[PDB]
Amino acid sequence: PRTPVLWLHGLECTCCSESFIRSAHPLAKDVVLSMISLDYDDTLMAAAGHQAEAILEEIMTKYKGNYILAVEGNPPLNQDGMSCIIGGRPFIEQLKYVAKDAKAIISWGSCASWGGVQAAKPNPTQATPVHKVITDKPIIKVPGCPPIAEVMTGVITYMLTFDRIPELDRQGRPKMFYSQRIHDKCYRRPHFDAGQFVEEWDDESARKGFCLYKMGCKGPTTYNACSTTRWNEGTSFPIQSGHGCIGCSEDGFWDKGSFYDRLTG
Amino acid sequence: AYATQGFNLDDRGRRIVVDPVTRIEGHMRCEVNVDANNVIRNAVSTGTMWRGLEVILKGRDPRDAWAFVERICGVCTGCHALASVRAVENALDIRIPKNAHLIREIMAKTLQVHDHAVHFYHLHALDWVDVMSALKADPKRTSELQQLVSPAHPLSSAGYFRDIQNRLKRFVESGQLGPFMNGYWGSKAYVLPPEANLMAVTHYLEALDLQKEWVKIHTIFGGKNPHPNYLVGGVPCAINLDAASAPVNMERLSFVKARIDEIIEFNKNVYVPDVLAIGTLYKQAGWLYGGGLAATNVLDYGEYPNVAYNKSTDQLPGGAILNGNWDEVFPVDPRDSQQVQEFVSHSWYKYADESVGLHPWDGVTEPNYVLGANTKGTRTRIEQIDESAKYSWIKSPRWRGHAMEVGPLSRYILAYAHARSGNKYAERPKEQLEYSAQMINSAIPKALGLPETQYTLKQLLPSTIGRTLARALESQYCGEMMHSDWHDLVANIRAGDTATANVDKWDPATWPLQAKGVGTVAAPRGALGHWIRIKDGRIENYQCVVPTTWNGSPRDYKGQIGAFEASLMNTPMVNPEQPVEILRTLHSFDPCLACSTH
Ligand code: SF4
Ligand code: F3S
Ligand SMILES: [Cl-]
Ligand SMILES: [Mg+2]
Repeated sequence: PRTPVLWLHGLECTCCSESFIRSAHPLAKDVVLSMISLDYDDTLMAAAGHQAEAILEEIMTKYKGNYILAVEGNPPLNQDGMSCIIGGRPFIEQLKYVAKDAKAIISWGSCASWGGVQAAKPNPTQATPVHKVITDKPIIKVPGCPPIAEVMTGVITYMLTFDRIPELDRQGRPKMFYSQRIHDKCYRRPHFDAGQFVEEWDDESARKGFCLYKMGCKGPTTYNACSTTRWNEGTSFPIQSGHGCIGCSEDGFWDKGSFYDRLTG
Repeated sequence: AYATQGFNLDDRGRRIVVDPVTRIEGHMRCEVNVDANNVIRNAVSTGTMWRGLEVILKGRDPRDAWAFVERICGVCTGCHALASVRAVENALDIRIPKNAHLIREIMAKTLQVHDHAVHFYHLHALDWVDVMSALKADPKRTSELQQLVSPAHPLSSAGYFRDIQNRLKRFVESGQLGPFMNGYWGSKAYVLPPEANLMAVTHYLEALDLQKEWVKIHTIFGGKNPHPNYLVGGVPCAINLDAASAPVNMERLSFVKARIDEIIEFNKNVYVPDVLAIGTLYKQAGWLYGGGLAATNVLDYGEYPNVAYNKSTDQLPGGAILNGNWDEVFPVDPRDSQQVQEFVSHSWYKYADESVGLHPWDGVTEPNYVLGANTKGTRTRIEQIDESAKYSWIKSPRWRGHAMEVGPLSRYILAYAHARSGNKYAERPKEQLEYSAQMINSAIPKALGLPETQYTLKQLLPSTIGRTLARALESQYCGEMMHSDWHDLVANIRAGDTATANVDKWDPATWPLQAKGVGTVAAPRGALGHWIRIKDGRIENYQCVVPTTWNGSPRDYKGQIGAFEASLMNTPMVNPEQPVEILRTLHSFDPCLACSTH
């Protein structure tokens, strides 16, 4: 049998779901038909309302301690949790209920991992990342806004193949995808090394692909596979297309100053 | 009970709750009341999420705003970023160069195609298609139906269909149905024969593989998809032909062109024919419900001028229609404080005075989660929402006090109206509509051995079928437009203009100390606007009015209903405990709840 995945959505923009289906190796189609059993997921599932919620207890009973809980987005603590309502109840109640019998928990994206855009100051809903709510279960964080498609399916593929969570760094991220900073292997690195920078958008330097550090590129402080694995079957990545990394996979990047303010050290 | 907009709302019948509404973006609760014959006589739209992006933006740099508001939604990804940069450019009197304009249009039209096609197959189709019925299609007959529905589509052989069918069979025979688990399969609300069902599920799977190719256009110009990068003043993807180190060279543009041509093929051969065929059969079954406000009141800001910054050349020309009068299109001004206004009378927010609607330059977003006295259940466990008080995280936008439907259907009704008044920029959508009417009324019925009908566009369009149809036609038209945009872009580059960003007012020291601006976008789901106030280089106010905010809106101060609630009215349900008809019509608006609430 294929391992059941219960994919819950909290406060979110749904970019991780979209990114997931952009995966070429493997195809999302093959993931869903041949690898996992995607038994709950608001965005794709046929059933709604009472029929949708009935699926949760059925899968939890039958596959107790042998299903993966995937979480996109996060729970709010303000408004008595009712700034995210599911089945008339706060999302945080659904999250805690489904998490208690999961063999593993995946925090998809920066929302679930760290808090996301909704947790940026002043955070009116008190959006809280999954690991601050679920404290007694093993969680793997797959940060990024969204994470690269192949990173997402790569995590799933490893977990399905070995029945284990991959080795994690201190922050709970898989080392197989998050051990390098963007800056390590960025193809503009030789320009950085020679002090060759863009100073204004569409200056001569920009038309020659010079380093984007002075335009605010946060590649030197951001861990992700963007400069190597790259995006959408290795088509490009933010830096290749001419905009600096904004640090979207790092904890609290929204409140680390303007995206166009350069790093100092 | 009370009457509004020609609808007789009555909450005395059996109450039915749908929470969660699935196969949408984000979180929605829907409640209806049905009469003794299972006809919906009341409908309640509840947005069940909020994040407060408008609050979060206060005090930040306007140049950073696009990246924040882009994360309103990863489905309509980039449309908020476009609205934001337009708004800031409007406030600061910045004109972008021609290449930046064309690249933004291409990115926008790429989103339209991707968004529309994925929605129809992966969110909407299971409201029309019974997957279990597809298990019993004759592969030969399915091949035969495919040749009639779209002769040009190469994937049509009999073997190819039993291949798909057999993979579905053992998927279902495994006992783990995945996304098909607990479905409403077998309901009499499904009318398609097995062959149509297998054909559609095949295209569901085809589309799932292809959709990832289309967005590589975003990846080239914007680095990544979801959430491509944008820029105040232009685009970051600098151009150099002679070169491999610049973001955009001729090789990258050739790649973009190849993807556009694939899009045009998919729209013409798969998407539009499927919707025409599925639409024909449900029209034959008499399922013309779900028109709602489309029968009277539709709005769009107007979009896609073939001459930049000249709104009279909009290829999807906008404005407002009232009371079903298609002979008179009122101009819509996003700057006019008496036009676009938002009420919170029945929303979980507070104003100083909630008997008035606020224009978004004067907009206020202060949360106020409180439930009415007639609620069944508690504050943290709602059994039956009280629609007589505040019942949604969605605000209530109105235009000059009128409730409007927005979206591809609205744009196509507006384009049709414009074409009749002599507007030649709307000629293609008119051609599409009349071609579609003739295909649905005569050509497809004739091919399928069915009686031919004589529905006019006035009768056919204001319906759930019509709303689904317009989405497919808009996808096709957007593909055709970006094909032309590509040629204009390449021609401009080859003529010597390589400019991609205007940076004259990039530095805040050049800005006026106070400024306000508005950016509008014909987003996939309808009329999108961002309204900004700038003070001393910071965001003083930032307010979004988003398409699903219009459509999904709760009642206003006068008690007028929004598009969702109006469209569910007067619709029979085969089984009141199975929300098949509710989902079909709701999904025809392509609801994006994160968008609606932001
Ligand atoms: S563009 Fe960014 S990541 Fe690449 S070399 Fe420059 S600073 Fe490092
Ligand atoms: S902005 Fe994000 S997608 Fe990668 S290049 Fe930077 S971590
Ligand atoms: Cl974050
Ligand atoms: Mg708003």
